[PDB]
Amino acid sequence: EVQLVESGGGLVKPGGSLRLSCAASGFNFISSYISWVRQAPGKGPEWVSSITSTSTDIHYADSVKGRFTISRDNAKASLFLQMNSLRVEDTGVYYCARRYCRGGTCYLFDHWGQGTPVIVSSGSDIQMTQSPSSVSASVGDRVTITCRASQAISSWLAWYQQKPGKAPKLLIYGASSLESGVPSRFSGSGSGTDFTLTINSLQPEDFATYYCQQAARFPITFGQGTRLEIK
Amino acid sequence: LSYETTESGDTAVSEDSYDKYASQNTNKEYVCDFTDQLKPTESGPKVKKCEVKVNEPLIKVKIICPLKGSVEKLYDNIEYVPKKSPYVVLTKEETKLKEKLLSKLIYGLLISPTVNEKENNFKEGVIEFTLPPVVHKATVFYFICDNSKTEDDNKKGNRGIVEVYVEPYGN
Repeated sequence: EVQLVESGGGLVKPGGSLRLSCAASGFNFISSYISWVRQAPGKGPEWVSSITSTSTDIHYADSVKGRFTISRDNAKASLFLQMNSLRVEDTGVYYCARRYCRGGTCYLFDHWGQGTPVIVSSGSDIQMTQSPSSVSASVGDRVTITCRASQAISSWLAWYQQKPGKAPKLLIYGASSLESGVPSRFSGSGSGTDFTLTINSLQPEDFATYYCQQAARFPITFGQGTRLEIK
Repeated sequence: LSYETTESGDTAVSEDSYDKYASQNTNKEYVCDFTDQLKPTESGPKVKKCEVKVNEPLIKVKIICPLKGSVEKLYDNIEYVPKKSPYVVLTKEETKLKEKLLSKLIYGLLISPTVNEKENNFKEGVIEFTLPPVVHKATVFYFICDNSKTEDDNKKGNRGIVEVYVEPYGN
């Protein structure tokens, strides 16, 4: 019963501060690699920060460097993100997601929390592109989503499913390998810079937004997603 | 197969310059762990050589090689050779290393398909193989867990080498 719960979300003004916390249960927190991942409005996920279990190695994103501080408490299985000097661009849902190694890399996320919203208002890297931006399609049809990387990444590309209201869920890793339980209609393909996801027969449950993610090199990066809507 | 490389490779390092240490022997199972030995240092790229010397029967050999992304930025360009270890190893033919199936080298060798419920392959972190109860003639084979091409700021990772020197045992 792996469980990650976020707390601390709220509303603050530009320049203000806030402190997030993630509670973990159902797994060995001492041996887990947990990152903070935020999703702003109209954008795909964006890796923010991570911390090793020993707290010896810490890494932040460029946009939040010097303004955010991450920390952990193994005993209480909690992860903290202290946000200072907040800005409007820091608005979005802030997730804590566990990291797991699948295939060759560990640039992949196993379990996500529900996400605590953060509103900030008062009134070099691998760029992942995706196409189309949204499809609406009947049950039993065939849809193909494309994802293009700005740099060569071999097959280190994953696809995540995010149904409305819930966190993303990894469906494909290694560009073409299906995770445990994913139905057969889901197909992955590609290598180098151009990749593709295909659903041969659309069932009603496939209604969601699909994000591609390069698992090749730091920093982790996602695409802007493709909304799939069943009519 | 038919992949070719050398111990020194691109490090431009000599055998006297290597930092040689022995395996952390743990009863029947000997282990060579590179988890903390290959992180990028300022004085890199160093060379870490783990020497496994089996002189008794039924010894399990376990090799830990950190993965791409286990920690961030510090193992990005990591490469393990041979890619099909432990079923494929590296032998010294002439002075250049070449690939060979380990079952040809040692007979009765037993490689478990899974290690802790996941595949026995460097792609999942670790590889294991159990030497047989009888080895007729001394054999040497190498593994490689090389993080030398990984660059972080001015630091550069190290190259890990696993030497497995098996001496004759049994009748």
